[PDB]
Amino acid sequence: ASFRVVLDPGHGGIDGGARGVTGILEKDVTLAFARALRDELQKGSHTIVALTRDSDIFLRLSERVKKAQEFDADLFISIHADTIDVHSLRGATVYTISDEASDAIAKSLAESENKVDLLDGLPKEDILLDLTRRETHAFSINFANNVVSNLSKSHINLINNPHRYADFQVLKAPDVPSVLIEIGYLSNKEDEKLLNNPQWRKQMAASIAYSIRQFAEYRQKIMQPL
Amino acid sequence: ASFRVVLDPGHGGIDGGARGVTGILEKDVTLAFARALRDELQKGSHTIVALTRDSDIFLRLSERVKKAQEFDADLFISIHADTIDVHSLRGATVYTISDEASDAIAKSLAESENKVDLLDGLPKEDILLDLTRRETHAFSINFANNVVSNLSKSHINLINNPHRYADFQVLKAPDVPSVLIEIGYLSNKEDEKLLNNPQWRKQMAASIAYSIRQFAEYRQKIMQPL
Ligand SMILES: [Zn+2]
Ligand SMILES: [Zn+2]
Repeated sequence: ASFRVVLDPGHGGIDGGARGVTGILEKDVTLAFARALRDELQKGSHTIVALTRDSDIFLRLSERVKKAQEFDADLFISIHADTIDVHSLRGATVYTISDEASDAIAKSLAESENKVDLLDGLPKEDILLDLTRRETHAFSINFANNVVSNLSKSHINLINNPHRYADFQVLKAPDVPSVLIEIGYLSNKEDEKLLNNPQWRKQMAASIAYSIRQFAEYRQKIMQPL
Repeated sequence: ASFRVVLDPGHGGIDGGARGVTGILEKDVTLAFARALRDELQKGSHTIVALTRDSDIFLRLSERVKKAQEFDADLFISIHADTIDVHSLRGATVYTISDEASDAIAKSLAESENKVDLLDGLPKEDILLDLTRRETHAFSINFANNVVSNLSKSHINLINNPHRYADFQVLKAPDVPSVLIEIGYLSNKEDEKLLNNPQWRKQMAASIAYSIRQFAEYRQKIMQPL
């Protein structure tokens, strides 16, 4: 069966996201990275990919989640390259959702990343469900773990404690495993140099694509009892 | 939190299980292995272990499952060293439950292993539930995968296609992740030599204990939304 993946290039349109010292914008880096990851996935077999946006447009976080659900996604990956409070912090990071943040950096990052909805100048927006949520979370965690493992094997630099968590609204799908990947932090000058290198970006995308293939193979082993 | 594991030494009492050429009995090997795995787990931190039997007694498969549930187990491992139809087949194997067998060897093995209940000479014995079952199965699969991965890293010999599946009644807990591990096959002369070596058994138990620790760390990352 074809495994279904939705990629969400963070920011877009009026929301440029973080800005590097060279002028490079997060919204452009995330779209370029998403396109590279799509390409890597499409080189493989049995993965069908869609992007929340494949152009420079603004989308509310809830609309990104809705697109993943409308696609019947098996996995949702939101792609970012943010500024964080400490400029010395650098390296790939994977975040999953949690009410309680793993640490102060993660907490502050989610607070800021959730607020971008307001940039359009418009206002802010069951047991069976809770069980589904728990199952989804197990999958999100599994994927995050695998991504970190394979990035490490590929000698791609990871931040200390590279699996973190906080209350990211873009990760709220109750029924689609979801992670947010910081490919690097535009607040760090060394990460900015990696982020603007398309060959480095391709190498990271290739590692994530491998992780996705492994996750697909795992998911397809699981029973369907309904 | 203390991760809760129930180990099930296959067979027991009137059911000797498979018999090696040296006279060694499966029921004795599985109890010895379970005790070694208990010891390895108890050397670690944060694992609480119980055995379905810690003596030479016969237990129906349903009673083994009930004991896992009564203990509020987070993981159930049934330990075996069976005879299979092809004597040239050897190596550690992990089985998970499925209505449809992975292959003819797995199918025949489950048929035979389910029939042991009859050795006492007595007769043979919901959406929310189905969802719980699906979640449990994801965990069973995850653990099986990790066990195979770590056995390989430890240079412990694995059978070809070392993750298999069939309709094993001892793996029927809807709410406890469950696997059946063949530590080797007493139908194979080389496996018999490994099986009777307590140092080799200890090395395999140590690898499984490591896999359990990794599984515990994973399980404890997952949300509790109820
Ligand atoms: Zn961002
Ligand atoms: Zn057996």
